[PDB]
Amino acid sequence: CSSLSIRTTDDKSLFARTMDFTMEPDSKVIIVPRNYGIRLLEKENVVINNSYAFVGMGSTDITSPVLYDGVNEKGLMGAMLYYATFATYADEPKKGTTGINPVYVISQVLGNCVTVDDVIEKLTSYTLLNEANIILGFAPPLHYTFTDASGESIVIEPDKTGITIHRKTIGVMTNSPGYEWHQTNLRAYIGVTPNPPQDIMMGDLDLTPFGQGAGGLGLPGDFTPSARFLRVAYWKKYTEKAKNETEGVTNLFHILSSVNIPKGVVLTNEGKTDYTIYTSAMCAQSKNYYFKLYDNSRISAVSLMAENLNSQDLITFEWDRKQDIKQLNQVN
Amino acid sequence: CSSLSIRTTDDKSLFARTMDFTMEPDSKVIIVPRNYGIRLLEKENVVINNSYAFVGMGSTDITSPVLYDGVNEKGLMGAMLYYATFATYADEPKKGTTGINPVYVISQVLGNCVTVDDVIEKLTSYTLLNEANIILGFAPPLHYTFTDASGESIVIEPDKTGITIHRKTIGVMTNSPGYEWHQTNLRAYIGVTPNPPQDIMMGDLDLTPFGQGAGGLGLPGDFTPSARFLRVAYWKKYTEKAKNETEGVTNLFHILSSVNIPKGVVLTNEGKTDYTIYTSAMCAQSKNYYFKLYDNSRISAVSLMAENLNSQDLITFEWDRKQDIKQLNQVN
Amino acid sequence: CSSLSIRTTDDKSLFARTMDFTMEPDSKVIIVPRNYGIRLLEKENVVINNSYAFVGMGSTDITSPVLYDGVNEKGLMGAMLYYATFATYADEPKKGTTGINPVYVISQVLGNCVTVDDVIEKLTSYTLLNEANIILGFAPPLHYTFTDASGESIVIEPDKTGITIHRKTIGVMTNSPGYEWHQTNLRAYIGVTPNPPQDIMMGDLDLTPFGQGAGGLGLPGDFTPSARFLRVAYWKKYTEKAKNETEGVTNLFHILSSVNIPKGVVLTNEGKTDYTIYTSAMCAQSKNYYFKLYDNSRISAVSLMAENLNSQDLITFEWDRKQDIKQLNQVN
Amino acid sequence: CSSLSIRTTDDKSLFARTMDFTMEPDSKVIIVPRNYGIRLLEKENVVINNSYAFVGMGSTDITSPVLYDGVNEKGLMGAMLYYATFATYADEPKKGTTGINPVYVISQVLGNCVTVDDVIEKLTSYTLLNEANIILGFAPPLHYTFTDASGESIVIEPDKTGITIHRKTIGVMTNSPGYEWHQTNLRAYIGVTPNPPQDIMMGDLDLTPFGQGAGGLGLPGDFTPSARFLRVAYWKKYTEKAKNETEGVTNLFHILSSVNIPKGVVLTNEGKTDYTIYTSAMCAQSKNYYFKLYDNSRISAVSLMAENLNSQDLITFEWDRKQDIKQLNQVN
Repeated sequence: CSSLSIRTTDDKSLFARTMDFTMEPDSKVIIVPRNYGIRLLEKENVVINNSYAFVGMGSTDITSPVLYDGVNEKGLMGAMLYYATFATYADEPKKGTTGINPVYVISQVLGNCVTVDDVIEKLTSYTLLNEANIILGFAPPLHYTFTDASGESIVIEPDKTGITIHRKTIGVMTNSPGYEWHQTNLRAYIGVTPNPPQDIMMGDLDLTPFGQGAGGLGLPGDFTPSARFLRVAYWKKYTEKAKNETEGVTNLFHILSSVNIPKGVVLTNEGKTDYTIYTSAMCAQSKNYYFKLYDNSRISAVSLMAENLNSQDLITFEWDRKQDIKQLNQVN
Repeated sequence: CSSLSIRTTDDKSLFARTMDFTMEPDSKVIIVPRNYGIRLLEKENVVINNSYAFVGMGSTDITSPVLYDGVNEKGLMGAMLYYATFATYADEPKKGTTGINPVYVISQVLGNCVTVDDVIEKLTSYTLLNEANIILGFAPPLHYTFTDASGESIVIEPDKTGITIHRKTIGVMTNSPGYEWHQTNLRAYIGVTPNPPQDIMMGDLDLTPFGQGAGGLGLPGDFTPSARFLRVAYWKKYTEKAKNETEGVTNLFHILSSVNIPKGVVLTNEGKTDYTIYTSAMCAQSKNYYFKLYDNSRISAVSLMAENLNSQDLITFEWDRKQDIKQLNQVN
Repeated sequence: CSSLSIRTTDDKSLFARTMDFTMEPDSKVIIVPRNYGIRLLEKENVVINNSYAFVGMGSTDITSPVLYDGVNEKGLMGAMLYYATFATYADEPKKGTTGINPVYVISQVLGNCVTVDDVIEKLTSYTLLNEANIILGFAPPLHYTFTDASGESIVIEPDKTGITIHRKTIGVMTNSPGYEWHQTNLRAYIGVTPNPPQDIMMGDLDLTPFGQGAGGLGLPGDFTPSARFLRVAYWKKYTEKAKNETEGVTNLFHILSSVNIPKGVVLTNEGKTDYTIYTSAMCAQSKNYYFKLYDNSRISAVSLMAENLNSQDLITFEWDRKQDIKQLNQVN
Repeated sequence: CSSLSIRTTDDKSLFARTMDFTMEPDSKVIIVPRNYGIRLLEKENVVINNSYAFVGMGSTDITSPVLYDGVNEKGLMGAMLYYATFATYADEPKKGTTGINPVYVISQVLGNCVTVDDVIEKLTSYTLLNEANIILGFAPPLHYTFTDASGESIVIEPDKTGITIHRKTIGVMTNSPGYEWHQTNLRAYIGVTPNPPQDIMMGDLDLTPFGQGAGGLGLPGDFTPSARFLRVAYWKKYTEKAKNETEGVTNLFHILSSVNIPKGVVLTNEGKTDYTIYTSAMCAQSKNYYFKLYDNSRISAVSLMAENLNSQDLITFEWDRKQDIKQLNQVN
């Protein structure tokens, strides 16, 4: 998975992510209403009451709705992404803290926080535990990112020595390794720019580029997390600034198209295909949720505020998994 | 520009291209009917009457429609891509050849040829002339690619020494340098694969990948013509086979997404942005023309056979430069 | 700079390093004898009594003999390499410690310790000071590395958090950034091997590598600290094992030939050229010290055990800076 | 194998090469005197009288001496390098020409030619043939390079379509593919320079290089024919100009250290180690022949003009394959 957040020229904040995985667990956009209540653990029945409503992609087939990403009624946006070989969860809660399943952190944070400071507060009172789940069969190695309505972004990583928190980040996150490693890794590639190198001479040979794009020499094109991070990071820097929210979604999807994995190009050791199942964006100010699927290139939008936020039911919207082609003339 | 041709399990031939440029000329999807008549040169008041009807993206700013790509009523597909520093044209035609403006090649070929052999046979009796056009002010350096209903692709490059013909290519083409150069360059990247490398040990240290995608280490991520040829070539080899026409349109666009350029990340040395204006796809068997725009991610389709192929005028369809978002709710 | 330890088949531990710099400080191979006495600070006359004698490369033109690297009578070797932008020093000594000019660390350590555990313990009671020197005009940002005769290497880093020590490393060290970052960076390159990739097909094309060596696709070839690290680490792993001390030295120099910088290929921001001034090697069990210059590819050896270790004078050998070519038949 | 020529400030022409192979056949430096007689075919008994005397590395196992590289008394210098999967030979001589074994091309040219234009004329009356030889069992795939005293370089390549000659090349050559593929490949790596990239900001982050040598970002480090060509071509352009012959030799061996292959790091698909057996250098004006070996870092020189060039027998020098270490203190 890959993600970033941009800030538009009309002071809107947006967050976007791609979901790469080897299977498609039953998913849909979930609107969770105020006061529905999210569990902390699958084996413990304590349920926290959520103050805020929120919208995002998630699963509704374990006790509480698990969200993969989403936006608040207060503008907090967040996502949980893979963090293989680095995520380490405790076996029993730390003293004075309550246990929490890694899969419920986005739901809980989105339901009760407004700010990145608040997120820092809340996770400080919990202990990510090694509790499994029936949708996967185990507690997945995760790391999380949040961006409030102001634009500030944080990265929370469950490291071996504990919860590591990164503040005022560049607003880019993919998978392992840790955030500090990738941020340092940026320094190796500051030569990657949009501008062409100067033509040089070898003897009497005048050497010139083949076309355009030669300033990018050095950028890796593979789909590892390190290469995905650099491409999102450098294309975030140099892509034109969005002037409004719809441009923001457009530009964000254009940036994530460089890290979009077609089916068949990346296989795991188990021989399974890891591909970009869906791509989504969200705007803090408007609280609109946008998504496109591997099979459908047309963007769909759901508005949080338009629903009844005191509903007693989860409001869900189904994936339209057909290429939504516009026929200009009665096409076969 | 990036382009490739794919074959479905359905026995369908599809061709797709990205249009990368620094300016957007007024372009539309044009249906030119039979016996419409296409010029050879802008200076000569002579038109050649065309036997076949065809659909594609082009311009109507000069005397005859200039098509950038398209499909004819017999299933021949083709496109003109940039070939900077290599395209070489003449001032006067070679004896026994007629002169042709480089910008009219697709229009003339689509209107009168059925097969890749006809293309080769017909281009042989012309000399690409140095005639400028009102739209850009000079004769663009171009190379051409064609794919017929059998799925055979050729490449035509107006080189220094003359027109070079490449029969039976791998169905991939970008920009300079010559096709043969790119085909040889493929051999250096043979180890770019979907599968992950085996873990290795260094002393007492276990070295394992950071996540997935490690098999592709070595592939370039810049937007030079040579890097883009590689990404389209290798992702074409490893993307799952398309089962039918619509899945083929979808896979083509996924492959081409890795060579999609966002506004700003590539600049000419005069500071102009070179981005992907549109992405198009065509099917030889159904004669459907599909496209999506920089600003609109939803695919639009035009059917060539639904129109009156004997019509006396051009049938044109205009661009919808607005993100065609589906509201699942009342979204703002 | 670049360094690496290695272990022979005859149970020997050798160490080697390169010295890359923009200028040549008057240097020679200084032997320092038992109880000679080394300062700690330049603006402070306290001298500690070395109990051991050691050889290495160094300068003499400040109060005590500053050693760049070297071995001793107990088999301890180590080197000081650059660490730009990370190296942080204190202004006054941590209460319980004593100030030491960064440049005297090897001298001090080399004269008094026998093991990597000893070196930690010794360093434990010190506080690297910001005391400049007359040779450069400031205190160089540095990081240190030691290998004992057992074969264990350790990296010592004056980090902003404070001294960071890495025990049992892979025996590779280069410049910035920290040791952990480079060690993590190695996991992204595990596919870089000696073996060739399998041939593949694209359509009808058979694609074979051009010649040998296609297994290393992905390894960078630039002279940055990150790339030199990988090249040395991977080449250290796959280079055949040394059967003896002199086969060890030869192998060490073959590995460092991939990180050897000719004059002029690397320029600093000021305009100075950064090249490999010299390349040294050492054996812990024989205490032999080998080296070659940028202008002399012949290796010169110097034994510590032939010299009178109890002298009260610095036994120094000078550089033969002329290409030592062996004529087989007599001319110029 | 990697090769290059260089001009000094002294007005001298030097040529150097690495010999990369999987076995070391019995090899020695050989002087072949005037009028000695060299065969064309190993099976046919026509010998050609050589007008000139020449030195170089080679073998005496088959009938005439076979030279891998060398310099003649008129300053012509040259070498035969591997051209796997491209070199195509004939079974029968084209009419009007004589058949010549591919392994005798250096000896025949050095013995009878002065100028690069002479070489071209000579070669026009021969037809390279598919005759094997006893040391290998088959005719090795090969391509050739020559530089005369004036410093003009040429590349000769026996391609499927006929003998391809390249005039006034950049004076760099390795293995496959063909010279024009490599020359065009240079244009993709034009941004590889000695200078560092400008620092950048990513939001609040100040992004800066780790150390030096960041301007080389994008240059490969593997030992394939194409990467070796890039490093030699680019390090040749930026390395300081050689002032005299001794600098020339030193400079040539520094450049070739970036393409020097330690044993074990490159394996063939048959498990054989491919490494750099010897590195040689030559000067057209002085006619000195210099070389170093895998196991011997010291340069040995042989002077052609210090011998009786009218001698009736070959004059040969054996490799001293012992590390020639200069003991400075009666070391062990």
